[PDB]
Amino acid sequence: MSLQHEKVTIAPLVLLSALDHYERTQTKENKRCVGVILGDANSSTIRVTNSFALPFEEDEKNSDVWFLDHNYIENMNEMCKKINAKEKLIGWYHSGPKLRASDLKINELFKKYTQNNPLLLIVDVKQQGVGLPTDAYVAIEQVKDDGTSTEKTFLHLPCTIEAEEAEEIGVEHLLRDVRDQAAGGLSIRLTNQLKSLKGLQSKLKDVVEYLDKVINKELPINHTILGKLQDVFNLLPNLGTPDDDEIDVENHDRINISNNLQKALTVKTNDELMVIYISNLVRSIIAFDD
Amino acid sequence: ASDESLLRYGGAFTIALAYAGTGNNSAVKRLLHVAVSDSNDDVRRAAVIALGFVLLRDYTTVPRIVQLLSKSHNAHVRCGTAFALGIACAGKGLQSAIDVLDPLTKDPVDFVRQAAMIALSMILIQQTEKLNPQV
Amino acid sequence: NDKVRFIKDELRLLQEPGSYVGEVIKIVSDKKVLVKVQPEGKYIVDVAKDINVKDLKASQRVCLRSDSYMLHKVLENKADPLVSLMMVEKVPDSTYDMVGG
Amino acid sequence: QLPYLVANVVEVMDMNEIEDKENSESTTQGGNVNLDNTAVGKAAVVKTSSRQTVFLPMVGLVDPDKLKPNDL
Amino acid sequence: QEEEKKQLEEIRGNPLSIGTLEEIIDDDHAIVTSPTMPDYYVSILSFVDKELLEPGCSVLLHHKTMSIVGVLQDDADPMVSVMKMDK
Amino acid sequence: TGRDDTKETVYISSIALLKMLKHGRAGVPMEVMGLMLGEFVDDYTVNVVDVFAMPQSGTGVSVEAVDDVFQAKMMDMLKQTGRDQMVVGWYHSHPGFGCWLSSVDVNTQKSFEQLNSRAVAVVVDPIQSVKGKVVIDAFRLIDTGALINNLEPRQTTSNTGLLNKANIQALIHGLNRHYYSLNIDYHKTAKETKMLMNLHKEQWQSGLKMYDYEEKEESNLAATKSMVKIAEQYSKRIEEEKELTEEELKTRYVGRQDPKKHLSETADETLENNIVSVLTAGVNSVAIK
Amino acid sequence: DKTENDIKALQSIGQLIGEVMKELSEEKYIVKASSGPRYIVGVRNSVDRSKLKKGVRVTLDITTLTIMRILPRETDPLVYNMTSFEQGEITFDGIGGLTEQIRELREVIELPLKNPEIFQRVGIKPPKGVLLYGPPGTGKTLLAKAVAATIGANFIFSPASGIVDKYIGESARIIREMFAYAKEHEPCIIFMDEVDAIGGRRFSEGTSADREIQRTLMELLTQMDGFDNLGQTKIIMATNRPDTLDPALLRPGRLDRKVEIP
Amino acid sequence: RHLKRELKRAQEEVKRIQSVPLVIGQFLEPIDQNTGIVSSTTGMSYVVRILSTLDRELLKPSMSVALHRHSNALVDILPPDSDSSISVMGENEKPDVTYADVGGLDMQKQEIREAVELPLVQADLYEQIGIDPPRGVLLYGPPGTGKTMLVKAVANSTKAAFIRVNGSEFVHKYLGEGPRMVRDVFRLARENAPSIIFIDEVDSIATKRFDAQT
Amino acid sequence: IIKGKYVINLKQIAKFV
Amino acid sequence: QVFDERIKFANQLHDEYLVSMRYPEDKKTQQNEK
Amino acid sequence: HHTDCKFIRVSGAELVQKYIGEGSRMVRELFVMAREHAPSIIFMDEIDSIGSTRVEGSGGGDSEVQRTMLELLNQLDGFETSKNIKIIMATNRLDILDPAL
Ligand SMILES: Nc1ncnc2c1ncn2[C@@H]1O[C@H](COP(=O)(O)OP(=O)(O)OP(=O)(O)O)[C@@H](O)[C@H]1O
Ligand SMILES: Nc1ncnc2c1ncn2[C@@H]1O[C@H](COP(=O)(O)OP(=O)(O)OP(=O)(O)O)[C@@H](O)[C@H]1O
Ligand SMILES: [Mg+2]
Ligand SMILES: [Mg+2]
Repeated sequence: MSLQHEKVTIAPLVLLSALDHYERTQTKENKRCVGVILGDANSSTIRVTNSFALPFEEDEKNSDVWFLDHNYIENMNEMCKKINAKEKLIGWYHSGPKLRASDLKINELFKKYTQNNPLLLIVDVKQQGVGLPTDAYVAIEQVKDDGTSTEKTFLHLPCTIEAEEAEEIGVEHLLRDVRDQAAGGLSIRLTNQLKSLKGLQSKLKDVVEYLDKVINKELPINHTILGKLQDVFNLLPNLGTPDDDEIDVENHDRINISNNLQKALTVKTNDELMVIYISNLVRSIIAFDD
Repeated sequence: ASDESLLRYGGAFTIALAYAGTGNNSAVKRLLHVAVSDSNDDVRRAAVIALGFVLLRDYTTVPRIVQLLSKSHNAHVRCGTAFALGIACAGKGLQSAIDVLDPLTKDPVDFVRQAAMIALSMILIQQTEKLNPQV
Repeated sequence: NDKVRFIKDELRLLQEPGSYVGEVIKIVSDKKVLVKVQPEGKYIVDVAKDINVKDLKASQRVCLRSDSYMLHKVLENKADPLVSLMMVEKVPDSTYDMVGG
Repeated sequence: QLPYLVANVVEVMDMNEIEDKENSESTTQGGNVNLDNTAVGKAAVVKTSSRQTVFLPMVGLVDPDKLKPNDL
Repeated sequence: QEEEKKQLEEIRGNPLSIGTLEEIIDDDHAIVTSPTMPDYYVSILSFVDKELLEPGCSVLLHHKTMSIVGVLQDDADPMVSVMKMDK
Repeated sequence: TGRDDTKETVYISSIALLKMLKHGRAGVPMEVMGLMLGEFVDDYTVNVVDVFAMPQSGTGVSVEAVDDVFQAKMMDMLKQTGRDQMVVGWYHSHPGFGCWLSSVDVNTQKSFEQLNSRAVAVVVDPIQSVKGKVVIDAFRLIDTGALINNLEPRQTTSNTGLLNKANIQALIHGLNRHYYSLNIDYHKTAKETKMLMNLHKEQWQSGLKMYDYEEKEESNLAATKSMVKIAEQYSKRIEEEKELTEEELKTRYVGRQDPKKHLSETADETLENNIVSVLTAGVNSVAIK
Repeated sequence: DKTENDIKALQSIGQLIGEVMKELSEEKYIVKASSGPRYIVGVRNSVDRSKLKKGVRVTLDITTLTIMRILPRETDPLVYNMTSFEQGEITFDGIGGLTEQIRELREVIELPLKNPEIFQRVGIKPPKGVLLYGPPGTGKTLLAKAVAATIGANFIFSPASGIVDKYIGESARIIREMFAYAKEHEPCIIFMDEVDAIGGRRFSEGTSADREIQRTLMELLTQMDGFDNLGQTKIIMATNRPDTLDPALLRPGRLDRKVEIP
Repeated sequence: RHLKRELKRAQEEVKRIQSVPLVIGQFLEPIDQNTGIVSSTTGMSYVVRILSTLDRELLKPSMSVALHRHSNALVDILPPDSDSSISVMGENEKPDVTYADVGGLDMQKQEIREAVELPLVQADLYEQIGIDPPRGVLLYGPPGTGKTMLVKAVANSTKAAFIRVNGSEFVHKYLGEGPRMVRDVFRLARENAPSIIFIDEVDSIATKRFDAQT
Repeated sequence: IIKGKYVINLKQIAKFV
Repeated sequence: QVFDERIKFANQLHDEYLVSMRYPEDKKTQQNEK
Repeated sequence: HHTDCKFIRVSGAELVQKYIGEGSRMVRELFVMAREHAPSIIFMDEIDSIGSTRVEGSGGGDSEVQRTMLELLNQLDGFETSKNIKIIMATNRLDILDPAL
């Protein structure tokens, strides 16, 4: 098993396919579609190219009770080679809104067939998230230095996408939106600028109330989270630094370029002002002549 | 509100008939905005045709309003323009109405040609050549 | 509107299926033309509406549209064989002032 | 089975056997742990009678000992 | 003229792809080598008179599967220009 | 009356489209193929819900390279997952050539037409789908006899369609002598839209994230210099621009590309670029501390 | 598994080799493919820009035309027959009586090879170039097999006329690429063997063949002397009569010592 | 505002056509501002559309140019720097010869600074005198003399750009390989003006007899 | 002739089984 | 502050270009000269 | 310049030829290019130093081609009415021409 990971890259196909398979098992209300996840690994970047359904039953009475049809998984993999002989198990997807604690026991079963720690890719079917509608975890077993026993736990990794160029234009072809969450002109990136700041608000809210929850409702004092929080402050500026004074000098510089650029545009349009007057001036004569 | 093009395509005409023959700015505003702003070609085409129906009564204002739309070189927009002028000036013809159709018989796209030819004959139904030299 | 909608018309122009440059060796008055295609072989092939065999003639470069090598238009520039001789040689003209004396 | 081009082998050059955490390639790539990033195994460049050359990860049924650097 | 040319153009192009007649075979076929470098073992439609064409003739091959559509008599070389008169 | 055949439009679900592209490009230039699972409802809608790939061969497409043994196993895999419906045809990918059926492909198609008459063949060009257009066209065999009787007009009855011919050359030969091509529409849901449009996790990380300010100074330097050269060129032009005939001025005093226009494009890009960048600096500096 | 390995290779596709001809921007490169024509291509992130230099072999994709990886230098199929020539090897003294010529040969070849440094004191241009000529049957070549074996340095070797092609300047490229290979290789001995028709003069009242001679000859002159001057790769030239050769192949300062073996 | 966002999508469309892959041709001559003739380096001539607001000042002279690989159209241009035969050797590398390691040929030493050294420092010297500057320099002689060496001496000495090509780097290998590489070396020199071109030998290129039989 | 396929040279120069 | 003022002056000059330029254009469509 | 002729400088060369590639078939076609681009001057300047055995061969191999030119010329005053294509020949001395010229 690879115990080295960094990122998860996801093909667009994977997400869409799990939503299709979800409605065709007709799953909802704690019955959640679970299929196998196919792709490349032994790589720090988990590259997920495809996904398929397995025959799976989820009991809603107990989620620690589940059905997985193990025999099917071997047969399906032989047909995966027929398509392309470089797709293997690298985990399993969940279709639910969020992480279950029965998902740790499920993850055990796919270890048997993987040369990499098994991936949990939550494909939402309500399409939440302010980035991608996918969350990503990989199960890691580690000692915890907080005085608590060895856990197997799902630790978060970033989500990214790797899309084939051939496929990507199909996304553009399908999509008739002119894009307001991706770069464009000034106004488009002006939305992108406000959108990012409003994203920071939402993310900043959740930390504050997690900290409240720890010392009154008694959620674990998790040192690893709070350590990254200490580094947020140390990497945070302080007023009266000559670096943040240099920002003032650097503001002057780019604004002045805008100031001259603005003048340049004003000149050019005043050439067209005079042109049109010369066009009206000739067309007085033509009218008068008729 | 429907994300379905076919439901929006009928929506244009639902305005056309609710507000038929009264020149209401609200009815007309929704149609003009959908027409320019949408990416589903059926819906846009429908919306312009709706304009002629709302403004049956004030048929004089129509060529000034819909000259804007014919200018756009999108095929379906142009096609919907043609019928709306057809509809508005059918009973009484206007010179300006006819002109906006004339470079639409010289557009190479044939869907635009079909509409424009029908529209012109809709305006000029039993009009003679000593009554309109363009006949 | 004019600025944005010529671009849409121009995509067709950019997504042409190829051309070629040919030169007309001769016509044949069957309403077809013998074209020695410049990189390629010889093909006798159909004319368009734009041109006709009495407006087509020997030693006139043509444009071909690679849908079947359909003769499209005349090409404004054509080769002159005399310029091959004189250019590759390279020889200016003089007046009688450079013989003076 | 037929048909299939017949070519000559430019060379056998060979990228390292895939058991590494860091690619499998003689010519090492950027990024930390690779195996099937753009790391592929044993390599043969063949030159064709279609007048080009191609770098492939070649079949492992046939050895780099059953490949000479001028074999048909 | 009108009904004869209907079925003349059926088996004619678009490209008419000149060949060089290497050798005839007497079964209504020949081996041509084209100026574009692939050989063809061509048929012969059999209205152009099967044996009226001989090595060194220039042949009209069809845009699809090659049949001798027809045969050109005369192909002006600059080498018989020297002999032939111009005045 | 007999049976009348009429227009259809092949609606390629968003899922189906990505799979054909993925499988087809990856296997190019070797021919790729696979079956289309879907359903026919209506009489104007072929709805392809999913595709899969059948194993590649170095004999490419063949009637016996279809392989029903593999089809049967695959069908049972969908059956156990509750996804089987009806195989609505086959697709195959020509490598870098156009969409047209090969002679061999006609006979591959003739087999599926027996099994279901509404079966299509969908010819894909993957090396041409890296434009801003994806090139895919669809065919469906029509009876040779029907074509003799002039029953190609029959296939366009009861709408004006979006009729257009995207490709000729081999295509229009095969249409004439075999098939009726179909236009292609795409189906997708409102869920699937959101999945497709989303392509970054850095959506909210792109107006707080910034580029190095040395790179910005280099950029302002580059931009201002470029427009300085274009201005000298413009100045040479606008010493006249006052004689009769615009076209004469454009040749003589170069208005080849119009240095007015050229300066406008360049001005506007760097001007817009700087307003975002200053705005990013000022947001972070004030808000964070 | 031996057949499982065959599936994973078969489902992969090939790649097309180029070399980096020229940087255009930083994410776009001009390559000259080995299929021939130059293209403009992009890059995978796995290749670093500063490992992309000009004359470095790259993969491209054959359906996307994008560099995935840097590839080792390409090398001729022909020069792999040439390192498989050293057979016919013999001892240090393997031509009797022409022993005096072996000693004279090693002065030029082996004494600067081990130490170029004894010539620094002396101050001369490093000894490069040898011509051997005699009446056939005196082991000009037998000596070459001895000085390949004894030194144990990288050795090549050339067939007579099997490095003459059917393409003019393709028969130049090959011999160009064995010199490059020989400069990457430590202390390489380069034997040109029985050059008598591949070293002719200007002629060209002959056939078109003599312009193949002439194209291929010009390549030698630039290599010997230009911004390549050899100090560790050595040239030995064997000929059967030394007035078959053009006088830029009889020019010392490309051929410092012209040794006769009688 | 819609027309403005519709501009961004149109320009976007055109950018996909611009982006790689591409093939490299050479621009011959215009016949319009939206039409030109291009020769590909696949050794074929095409009459091709000229994309909007691409150069038409530089484009009209012979110059490298970007063409689409599938569509075959003039979709981008390539500067007169890029698509080199080989880079400059007079501002990157420097020759291994100066005139402190030249001995004799003092008679030719007076002649080489007239031709090489005086037009680099100021080409205007000839013009203000009203004498034409010589064109090309032929160095000739029996092999060994130091002709080649002398080029290196004055190229290291003047310290302006140099180009090391030879006739075996214009040589044919593919179709349209050969004519193109000739054109490429002059366009490089002009951009990085001034510059010195050395083609080491023309004894293979120009031959007093051509068979012209093949 | 390979004893039991053949190696042909096309007139395209391209060699095949 | 100083740069802020200059920009607004430039923008107002655009506005004055807009009201003036297109106003006589309209009149030529209105009058007969075809 | 004054006659309005194309000044075609010929030098007995095969470099200007790259579509016939021998001067013994490039007389008739050379002539016919001059007739098209009439009026014209063929400046056949024989130097008689081309090659290195072709001036002990026949006293100039250029003079061999010149004899072809001049032999045509024996009927050129009547074919379509009146020489336009003057063959202006030139040589270093008139005594180093064979007496058949
Ligand atoms: N000097 C010699 N002593 C022993 N054997 C010799 C000698 N010369 C030649 N032979 C025998 O003849 C064989 C072939 O001769 P070889 O090719 O070495 O001669 P060469 O002098 O280089 O001739 P050429 O000038 O024609 O190439 C040797 O491999 C060897 O068996
Ligand atoms: N006249 C000279 N004085 C001093 N060194 C010289 C002289 N001529 C040539 N050399 C030396 O000879 C070597 C190679 O000279 P190079 O090949 O550059 O030119 P070349 O003599 O014109 O040769 P060729 O005409 O034979 O091709 C150099 O090391 C150079 O210094
Ligand atoms: Mg020997
Ligand atoms: Mg030299």
